[PDB]
Formats: sequence, C-alpha cells, structure tokens
Amino acid sequence: MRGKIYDRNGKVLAEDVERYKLVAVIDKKASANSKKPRHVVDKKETAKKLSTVINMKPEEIEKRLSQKKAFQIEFGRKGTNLTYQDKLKIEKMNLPGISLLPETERFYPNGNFASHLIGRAQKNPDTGELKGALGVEKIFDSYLSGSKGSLRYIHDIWGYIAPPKRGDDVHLTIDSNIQVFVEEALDGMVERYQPKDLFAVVMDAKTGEILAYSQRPTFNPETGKDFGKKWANDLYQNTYEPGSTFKSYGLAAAIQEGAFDPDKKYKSGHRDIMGSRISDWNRVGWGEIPMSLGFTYSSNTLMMHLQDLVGADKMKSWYERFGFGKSTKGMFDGEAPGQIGWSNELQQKTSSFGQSTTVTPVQMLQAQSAFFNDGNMLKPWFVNSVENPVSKRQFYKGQKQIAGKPITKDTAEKVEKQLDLVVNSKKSHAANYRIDGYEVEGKTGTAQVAAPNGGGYVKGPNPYFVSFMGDAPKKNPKVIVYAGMSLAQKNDQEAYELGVSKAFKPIMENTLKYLNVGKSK
Repeated sequence: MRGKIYDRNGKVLAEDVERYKLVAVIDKKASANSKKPRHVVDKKETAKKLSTVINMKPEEIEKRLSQKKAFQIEFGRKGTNLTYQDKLKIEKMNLPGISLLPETERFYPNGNFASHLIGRAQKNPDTGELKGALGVEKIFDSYLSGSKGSLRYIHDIWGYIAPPKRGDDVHLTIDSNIQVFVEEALDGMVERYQPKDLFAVVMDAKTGEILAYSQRPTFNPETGKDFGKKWANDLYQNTYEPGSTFKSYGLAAAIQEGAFDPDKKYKSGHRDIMGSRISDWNRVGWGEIPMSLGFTYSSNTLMMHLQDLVGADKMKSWYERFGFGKSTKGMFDGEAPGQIGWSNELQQKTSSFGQSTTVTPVQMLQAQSAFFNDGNMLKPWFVNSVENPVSKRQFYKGQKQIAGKPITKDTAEKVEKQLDLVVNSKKSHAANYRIDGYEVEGKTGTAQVAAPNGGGYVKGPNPYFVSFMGDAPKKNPKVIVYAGMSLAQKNDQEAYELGVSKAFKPIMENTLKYLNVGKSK
C-alpha cells in the first residue's frame, strides 16, 4: 500500500484501492490437459453473459474472443478499473477462460479537488508501482511509498532524512467543506469569463494554514484528464505582476516612514517617468485629493508620490522586508522566488502599483498576514503532518512560524483602516465585494499581464489580471481570501468592472457561515 493523503478532519483526499481487470483465455491449448475447459468454448454465449458489464456489446465482445491468434486478450480501458461488485457478478457466471486479475489503483474520492496541490500518482504497468508526478504525491513520494526502504528524503526540503510494507500518511491543512465552496465558485468564473488562468486560496488569518486552494485550468487526478498541460501550481510555482493588491505594502512602508497622512492632499493625474506618461487608471486623475481617497480609488500616482517621499533605496529594502524576491520556504517543490523590479526608475515606480515586480500568490498571503498579527508575517503552510499510522511516528509536524515583523502594530492598524475604506467607504470603487450581514475589507487588484517569452504586455480590450486580497470579519478577521483571474476571454468588460468579486463573495460568505461566525443583519 502507498500511504493516504488526508485533510485536516482526516477525510481521505487520496488512497489505494484494489480494482480488477478482465482477461479471457481464448485458445484450446489451455483445455488440452484438463477435463474442465480453461478456454472460452462458446464465444457467442459467453459474450452475451459478459454484456452485463461496461460496454455491453455482445458483437464487440465476440469479435475480440475471435481476435488474432493470441492465448489471452484484454478489453482496452473499459476492461480495467472494474469494482468488486462488477467482479463477483462475472465470477458467479463461472464462464470458461474468463478471469479477473487484481490491480491496485490510486483513488481520489472527490476527483477534481485541490488537484494542483494534492497532485497525482502514475502507475508502472509492469510492477504496478505508483510514483507521484506532481503535488503532495511527488513531494512526499518516499514517505507515502510503502516499497523501497532505501533512504527516505523530502524532495527539495533539505533535512527530514529518516532511513507487506504499508506507507506513511500525509495530513493537509485543507478543509474539504471549504475547498468545495472554492471549487464551485471557480467553476462559476470559468463558465462566466473563461480566463486563461485563475486561482483562489483561503488562509487562516491567525495561523497561516491553507484551508482551501484550487486553480484553473487544473486537471482531474483520478482520470488523468488534462494532466501535464499547466504543470505549475499557481499558489507556489507561478509568478505574477500582482497589481493594485501590492500597494498595501507600499502604503504600510510609507505609514511607518511617516510619509503617508490620510488627510494630506497630493496631485493625482499623471507622472512623466523615463519619458512615459504613467497615469491613474482613469488617465485624468481626480485633481488634488487626500491620500486616503487615493488608496480607496487605487491611485497609481499616490504610490509613485509616496515612493519619492520615502526614497527608492529605502522602499527596495521595505519590499525585501515583506519577503518579496525570496521563497516563503513552504513545503511545496520548486517554489518560485519572484524578483523585485528595480533595475531603473521606471521598474521602481511601476512596482509601487504592482508591475515589473513578480510574486507567488503565497508571498502575498505572507505579507498581508502582517496587518492582522500586529506586524508579524506568518509563514503559510499546507502540510499538517507526515506520520505512519501503525507506529503513529510523526516524521514532520507543521506549525505556525513567523517569517518576519517588518512593521509596528500601530502601522498595521492604520493599513487595516485604509482596507476597510477600500470596500466600505462612501466613495468606494469596490462595493461589489460587499456581503450581506458580514463586514468585509481588502484591496482591488487590476494589472496588465506580460507577453510570456519576450515582447512587452498582452494587448486586447481588457487584457488584465484582476485580483482581490480580502479578509473578514474586518479588523479581527478569521480568514484571508486571495482570488486572481488572468485574461478573461468572455465577459472581458464585466471582468475589468466587477473583478473576482463574483468568486470572493460566495467563498468568503460560505467559509464564515461554516466557521459559525455571527451575521449582524
């Protein structure tokens, strides 16, 4: 047995099962040393009796019993992965030459479910040996695998090298109930906007536990549907120019450095940098306004203004101190570090509002956490324990760590106030993320997308990556929800206007409802 992959409530996400394969001996040579024939005598009548399972076409079953001049025959994919009920029925029939060989197959009960995180195990036809090829299944292959007994090693995680054999179980921080809300909501987005890429993550605000995560396009682990298109896990391996989501950190930096004042006015509109008219999102601005409104209205100028006030060399340090351009050191394989765009003044200024600079969605979760844990960035973790369930030996146990405290408690509270405005201001550009009976806050995140291999940015009507980095209930939140959609292909206007609001509202509402947080109607 390969070990199981459980969720945080010990519901099975992956396991081994025994399923059966249909073989028929069709050659008289078998029956040439026996009274009782070990070969299909009546091809016709055996075929009709067999036509109670799978492709029940007696003609096609007969054709294959007549086939070639081979000793045995199999029945493609339809003659494999047959249940124990499917077997007992064909064994009662007691047909001559018909048998069912047991093969162990890797079963994912929910099918397409956190498919890019859990991952998928492939089988060696020869030995029937399962080897994980992506996600948990690849990372913890050795621990899960009941076979070998060489040295046990964790894929990229230097350390944890421990030296009829069952395997070790891997428990995740996932909560199937929540992971549902996400999977449904994401399906909702693919129907509506059919984006080229999409993801959502739920994190415990207080722990850094990943409660739920899917992406699109994903694959189905059970079937191998679409497996090996997008290899990259969005949350851990994929880099983004994150957009307005990333102002939150630029803001904090300023607040602390003393350069930001909610009431102090600044000139909104444009800023000619390196001979480029970098402008607010409405191209004109709103003239002289308070910096509080600028954040509520996602002003690119404000961020550029604040960069000037604080200073470049000082801000690069700030972005570094929020853990950008550096791995989260999470338990996933080949995690992406990203890079802070600072090679020149353009990169620098654009960065302020979240372009040039590249992030993992997790780098961002880490950073946003600080605003709710008194300035402390929580390391996000999805792996709860690796532990053989015979012995109960915990090989790895996960826990809340602290990746840094780049800001004061005070600073954090002020950033929170500004996020509360972004959503619940009178002049809010983002009341589309509001929810009945629950108090929400967060940051809207419209952003251009790079041309994969060279060129500049992707062109189109609305060629945008839209995100939102929300958390509820506001001030003392239980969960963070970060959703992102890249290059909607349908409704590409509604995309620019609503953003990921149509995904965030359901996920958050259902999650809070499920964690039994009270609704002040």
